[PDB]
Amino acid sequence: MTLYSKKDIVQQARNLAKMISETEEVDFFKRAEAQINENDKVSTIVNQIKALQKQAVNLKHYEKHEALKQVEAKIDALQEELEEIPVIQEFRDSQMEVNDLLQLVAHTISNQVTNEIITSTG
Amino acid sequence: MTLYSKKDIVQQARNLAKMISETEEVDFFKRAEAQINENDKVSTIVNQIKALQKQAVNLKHYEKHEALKQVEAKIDALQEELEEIPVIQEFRDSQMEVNDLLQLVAHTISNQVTNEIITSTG
Ligand SMILES: [Cl-]
Ligand SMILES: [Cl-]
Repeated sequence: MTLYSKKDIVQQARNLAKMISETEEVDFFKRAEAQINENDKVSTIVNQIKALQKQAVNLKHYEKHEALKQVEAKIDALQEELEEIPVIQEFRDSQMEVNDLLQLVAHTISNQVTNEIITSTG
Repeated sequence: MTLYSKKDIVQQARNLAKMISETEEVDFFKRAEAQINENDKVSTIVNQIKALQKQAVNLKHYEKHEALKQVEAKIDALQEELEEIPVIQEFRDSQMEVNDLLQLVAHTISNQVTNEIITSTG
């Protein structure tokens, strides 16, 4: 008889989220994230970036656009460097596993809902 | 002890999908879709569009690009007309309710997974 309400759907979505939080994928992400916070080269580059971001806000505000563009290029060069660090590559692989899982859930749900609608139209 | 596997997550995602299929939102979509298939003006416009789409493939293949562009404009004019029909507006409102529900589920899951990761980093 009774149709599920949106509160019922959302409550079960929070149950699914808690199960996703207890996966090897989210486990690997948590472990990969803890390693980046213990890497000296990561520390150095993030701190250079943060100092530059500080100069960038100043330069934007005084309309020193040429100097701003040099600062933004240097931020882009440091961001590129960060991505080459193997603890950062491992963290990116772990982020991709979590995002791939959420995407598989959404697609699974979307496809099955669409399927059940199509079969109902007869 | 044991972490959920991706099969476990996906099986529960299919359980969530079946609950979404038994909502007032999906109920309204199914009822709104059945009405469009019983509307004479919808029938007439969809059949004009389909005939034009047939001419369009021909004209594209012979590289009659000027005539193709007239045919594509007429398809666009008929598509606009379809959207003004109140059974089509009702169907669009119902499609938006279903899509809004799936989006609320994905965001609910995404936010809660992110939240639980942030709280774990301490
Ligand atoms: Cl399917
Ligand atoms: Cl939150």
